[PDB]
Amino acid sequence: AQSFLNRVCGVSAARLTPCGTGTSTDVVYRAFDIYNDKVAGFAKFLKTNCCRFQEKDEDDNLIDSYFVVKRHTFSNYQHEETIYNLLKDCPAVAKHDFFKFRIDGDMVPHISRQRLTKYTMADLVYALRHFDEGNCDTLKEILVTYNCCDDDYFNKKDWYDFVENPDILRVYANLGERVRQALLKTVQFCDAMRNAGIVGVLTLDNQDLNGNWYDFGDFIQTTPGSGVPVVDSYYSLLMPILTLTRALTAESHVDTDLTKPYIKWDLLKYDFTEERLKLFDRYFKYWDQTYHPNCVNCLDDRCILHCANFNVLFSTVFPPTSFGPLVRKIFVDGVPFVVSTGYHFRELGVVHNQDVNLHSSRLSFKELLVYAADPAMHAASGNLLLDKRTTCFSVAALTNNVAFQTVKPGNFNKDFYDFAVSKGFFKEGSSVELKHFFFAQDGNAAISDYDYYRYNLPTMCDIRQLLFVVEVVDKYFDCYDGGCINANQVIVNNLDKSAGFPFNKWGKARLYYDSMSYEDQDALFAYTKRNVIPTITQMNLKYAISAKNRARTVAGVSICSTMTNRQFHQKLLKSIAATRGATVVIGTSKFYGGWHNMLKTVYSDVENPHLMGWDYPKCDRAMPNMLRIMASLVLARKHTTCCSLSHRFYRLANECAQVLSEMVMCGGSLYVKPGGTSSGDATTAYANSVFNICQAVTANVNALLSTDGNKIADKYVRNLQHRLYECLYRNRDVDTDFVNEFYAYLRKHFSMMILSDDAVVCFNSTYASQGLVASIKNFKSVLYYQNNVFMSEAKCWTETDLTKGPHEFCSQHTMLVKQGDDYVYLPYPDPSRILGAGCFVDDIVKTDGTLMIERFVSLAIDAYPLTKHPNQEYADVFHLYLQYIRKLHDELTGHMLDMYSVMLTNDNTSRYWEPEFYEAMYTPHT
Amino acid sequence: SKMSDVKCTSVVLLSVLQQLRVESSSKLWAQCVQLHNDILLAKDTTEAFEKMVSLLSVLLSMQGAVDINKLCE
Amino acid sequence: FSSLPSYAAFATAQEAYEQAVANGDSEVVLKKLKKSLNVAKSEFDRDAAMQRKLEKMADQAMTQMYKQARSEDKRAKVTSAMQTMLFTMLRKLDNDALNNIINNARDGCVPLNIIPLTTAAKLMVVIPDYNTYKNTCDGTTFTYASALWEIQQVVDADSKIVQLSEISMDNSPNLAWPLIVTALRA
Amino acid sequence: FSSLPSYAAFATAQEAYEQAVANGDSEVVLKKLKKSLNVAKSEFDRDAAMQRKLEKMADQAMTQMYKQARSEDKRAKVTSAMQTMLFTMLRKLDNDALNNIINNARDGCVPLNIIPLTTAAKLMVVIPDYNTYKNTCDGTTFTYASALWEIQQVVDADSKIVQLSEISMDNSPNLAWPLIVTALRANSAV
RNA sequence: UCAUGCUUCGCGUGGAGAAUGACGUAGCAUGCUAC
RNA sequence: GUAGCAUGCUACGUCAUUCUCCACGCGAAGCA
Ligand SMILES: O=c1ccn([C@@H]2O[C@H](COP(=O)(O)OP(=O)(O)OP(=O)(O)O)[C@@H](O)[C@H]2O)c(=O)[nH]1
Ligand SMILES: [Mg+2]
Ligand SMILES: [Zn+2]
Ligand SMILES: [Zn+2]
Repeated sequence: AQSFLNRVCGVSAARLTPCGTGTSTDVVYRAFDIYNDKVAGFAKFLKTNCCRFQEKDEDDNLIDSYFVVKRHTFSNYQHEETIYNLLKDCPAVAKHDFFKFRIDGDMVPHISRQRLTKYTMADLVYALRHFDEGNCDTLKEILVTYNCCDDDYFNKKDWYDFVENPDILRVYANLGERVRQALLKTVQFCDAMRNAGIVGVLTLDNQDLNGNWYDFGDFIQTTPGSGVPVVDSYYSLLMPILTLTRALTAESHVDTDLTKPYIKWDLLKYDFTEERLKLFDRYFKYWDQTYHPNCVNCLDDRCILHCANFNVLFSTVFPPTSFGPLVRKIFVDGVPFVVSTGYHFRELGVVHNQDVNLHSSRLSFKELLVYAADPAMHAASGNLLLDKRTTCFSVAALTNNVAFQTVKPGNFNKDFYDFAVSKGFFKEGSSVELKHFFFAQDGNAAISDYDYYRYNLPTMCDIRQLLFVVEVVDKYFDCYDGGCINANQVIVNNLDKSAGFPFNKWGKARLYYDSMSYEDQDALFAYTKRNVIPTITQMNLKYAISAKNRARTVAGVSICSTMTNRQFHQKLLKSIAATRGATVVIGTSKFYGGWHNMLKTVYSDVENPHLMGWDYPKCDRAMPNMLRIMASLVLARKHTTCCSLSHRFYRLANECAQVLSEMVMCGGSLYVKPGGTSSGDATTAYANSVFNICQAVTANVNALLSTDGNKIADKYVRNLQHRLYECLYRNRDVDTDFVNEFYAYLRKHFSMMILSDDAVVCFNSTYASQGLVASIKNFKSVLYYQNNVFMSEAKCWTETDLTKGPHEFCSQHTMLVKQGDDYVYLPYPDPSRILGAGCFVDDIVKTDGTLMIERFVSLAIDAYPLTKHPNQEYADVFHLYLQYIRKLHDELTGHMLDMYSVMLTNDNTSRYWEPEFYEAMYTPHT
Repeated sequence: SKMSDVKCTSVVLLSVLQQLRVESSSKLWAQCVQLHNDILLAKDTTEAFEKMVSLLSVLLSMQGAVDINKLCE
Repeated sequence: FSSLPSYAAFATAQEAYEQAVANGDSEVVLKKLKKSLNVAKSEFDRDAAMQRKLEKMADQAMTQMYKQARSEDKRAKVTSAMQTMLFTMLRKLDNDALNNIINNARDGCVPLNIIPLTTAAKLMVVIPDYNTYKNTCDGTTFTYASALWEIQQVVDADSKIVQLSEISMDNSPNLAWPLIVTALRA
Repeated sequence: FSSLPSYAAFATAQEAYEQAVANGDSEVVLKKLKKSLNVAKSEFDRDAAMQRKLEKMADQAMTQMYKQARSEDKRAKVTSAMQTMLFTMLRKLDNDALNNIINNARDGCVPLNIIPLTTAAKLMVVIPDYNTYKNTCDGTTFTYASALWEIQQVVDADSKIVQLSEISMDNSPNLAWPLIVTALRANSAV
């Protein structure tokens, strides 16, 4: 055994100790990107073939440099020697050493690999993509070994969390250069194996954490100069780590090194097409698919996604003052305006308005709307701003004073509280207590709730899997119909809603909907199909009763964007809200048996049903831009017959311009929105459902691919996994025959019910146990690496007894009751919610009960189900509401007869304090 | 019923302060808002009362705004 | 529904029909009496519908007026009602600190700053007269808000420092009230 | 109403029926007069219903033409008040620096985010805490956006003048943060 | 300042439809009167 | 047999309610 170590050390200054067991293989769990003829997937296999020897340097100081020696067959050992001789000149290849050492009876060959780190790139990618806080030992060891953080950094309260301590981002960023170096070396290696004419597949698990490549098993030697590397799985699996780690952060320094100052980019420069092409050919040289820096030239949706997944990465290198509406000086009747004639999207590149008419004569109402909506004149004429409260880029201040907006405490309904106390409520130890109040805020409420956008980081999605999850999601949305509709057919519920900024200075949305004819609305919509209209979106401040200190802000998008978005999306959105039995349960009421029908639909025919559910922490503020563009692109899949590719791209550009990178107006000042949904655009509730389904399908894909594959007894799921890997990382066109099969698999074993960021899943517990469908850990991992969000256990829930129903969906708990001599699921609220709605009100007028008895009728309608709750306080809540409605009716009659001597006692008002009027709301007849 | 009672009293007390134009002073209004929000979220009643004392002292600091001798009487 | 001439005609027709049915008179007479009774009943029903519409409209108008008046009242005297409610609730709590500071503030011993919560905090309380001074201040310690405070300073009414010894039974008229006692929580 | 053109026939038939009902008229022929009255009443009632429907349609058409008038009035008001905003902020655009930056552009297009960063003649800095003040705005003249700004006025959250001597580490707690300092570009970006 | 959607309750006006009742006009079967 | 009145069926017009659906206005409530 000593002689074996002496021979492994070779002709070198190697002072190394053994890690195995005295000339024997070492067992180790390592992540492998494996695709044989029998197995496929990016799982974590236990492969025991090598004999690691760890090198000692500096007089017994142990370091990470392992001489990985393996025993070979002497048939592929000859092959692996004639492939290394060709590639041994490259600097990106770990130095091997081939030697036949007499062990037992013959000279079995050995292939020593010199000075490899402990982990490979596949281990890093698996540790970050499949992240579980209970067994994240490899990630911690990688972080400690490369001086990212001290070993005691992990004794912190939830160090991994992206919200509790953002500093973890910094800790990841210290791997950046490392990763970047690897990328460079990959390119070198590719060039080498092209100069020598070597055809092979590059996988992550054959590249230590220094970039060096060390496996040449499946490399076939072709004619010199025409060897093709295969780098689909390599680059694709590595993509989410390039932005999480901020690898290209060294591209912002002169001569590309972190020891030199930042390159002083020219301010007037907005076209970075050549820089993007240089970066692509620098790091992703041997990526086969063609890359369009400006997605104006992209072919279809599957090309826009592919070529924007690169722009999200390359736009982190360029200055943030270059991304925004390109501004050009136009003359109208001789008076020179300054209007926006383009845009520079961080994702979609440079977009130039097609029909820009400088030197016009008169401004029509449509043109006045367009010129007064965009922030060109507003930001150009305003005075510079440097707001240190936030981190978001601030453009300009529209006024000479900052506007501070507070939140009022909320009024107290002392009559109802006194009544409830007289009825025995609000005692010490009572199971029903006040938890929902109107929280007051200081003068920085809006700016703080807006600065919560700091959670939106640039995320580079794994494109090869995103392009498949998109097809499966589109399959989920294939039972509807959509298209463009005329201005005649657009339905606007309430026209007394604000028209955003600056249009709220002159009226409500009614003024701008009735003051321009259908011809003007059609003209504006047809204009947006070949032009980009940036808009300012006021950041309002919602005023509502809640149990959290969170003064929610919502985006007051302009009327210019809302009208066009309605015309574009209204048919599809109204079709999604009129379909019963789909996964998206938007538009389904919970009354008259709707809740029971929804639940019995979710359960369907899942064979070993367990329920699970989640709720994204900050769905709108944490959503990455790629998933929002994807949602907009699959909502536009219904326009295959009315809009051409150019029209669809310019509609996507308009959406990205006014609801993804808008210039918000948070209190008399213009800021730049980092990204994520603007909750308040014409498709907020329906673009969250697409994102929810995308996350669920991604979790299922990762759960099925990370499974071993050799341990799957079911010979159908094994072939499903093999074909799934082929369809992700070995095909470039969509195979509908397998998208249908995977969709059927998900429907059979993974039933969803989606509504914005709220999902309830009934899944096959046996498969989820074996690793063939998404558990909750898989969903947490996907959220970690694709949302920059760690979803704690407060947002997640699971239920192993489906007869109890979902634990919580849309803030409504479910309970199985005996309704009409039948068993049905009824939704009941949180009693604290109903009681706090009764006690505290918005307006001072609402504190007089007799004025508003319909408040309490509606609250009793919502609180009726509590009548059947086994807890008695919960039924007392409903009885209290009925008794208070009766008291209000008596007092109103008394006051009316006392002031106007006219008896007012109708027989139709006695049904609001009788339970039957409320039982009728949950019986499935109407 | 002494905790939900201080919660409601704090709500009404901050309303009374707000209608006395205490928002015109950003510092004092921030202090009042913090005290009110902490009272609403308080679990133990001792700290809730010791935090209500501060809010009531804010109300009592301004002697011209509220006539204690008449409201109490 | 009486009080209508149409209902009077309807009642007369009904009485005539009920008296004639026992008579068993000519069929033609019975049928034409039935027709006239039906015409009168139709007129009465039309008038009843009109009266129902008028009553419903009047009740709607009355409810609208009542709601307007009560909303105006509720939005008008908000300032007085809120303070009355607040002090009713503070009386109801019956605490040891709230009652103490309210009773002190009735006599004019209000604070100058927010009453603190931490030991290393400063309280500045205006003491308007020697009676309240003896009530609260004893020795070198101050009893305000059900806690003991260390009197660190006593500023005269003219900003002049005053020693705790100079405030005596007979120096009270001499000194310039109100004083400002600056103390620390203990 | 009683102004309908055919109301005269109904009135005459009613008068004839009333005359035949009493005063010693025929019993079997009076039924003929009653039938004539009935047909006249039916005709008059149908005519009255049609006339009432026409009157209500005319009233409706008088609520749609007035509504259009108000819609056009509001359209004119908003048009004037919306192109009077554009001209106001069009005069506030300092043509010297704006033209300087525009004409240096490759093809006239420049990003919007630099229009205030290179041409604005006034800067507003909002400072949450004193450490930020010391780091960024300390002194009377500071440097930002590669330009030199001389402080013109400092106000607090209450919008009350705060002297530069009142912003100190010891006096920080007595200020109503954030402080809003409105600097003025010095010598046009020196 | 208070956005985009969905759902429910209350009241009012308009239109359509159905049910019972009332009056009238028209068509078919029998009885009575003027000729 | 023409015309008128009585009894029995079908068609049309006008009113009196009851209910169903929708179109809108107004007030209110919950949910993402
Ligand atoms: O009033 C609302 C609430 C919600 N939403 C839309 O629904 C999303 C989710 O709204 P939620 O109420 O679920 O909250 P949240 O997930 O944003 O945050 P947490 O309470 O979990 O901390 C929002 O981000 C927005 O897209 C609205 O548009 N309006
Ligand atoms: Mg949420
Ligand atoms: Zn492309
Ligand atoms: Zn279309």
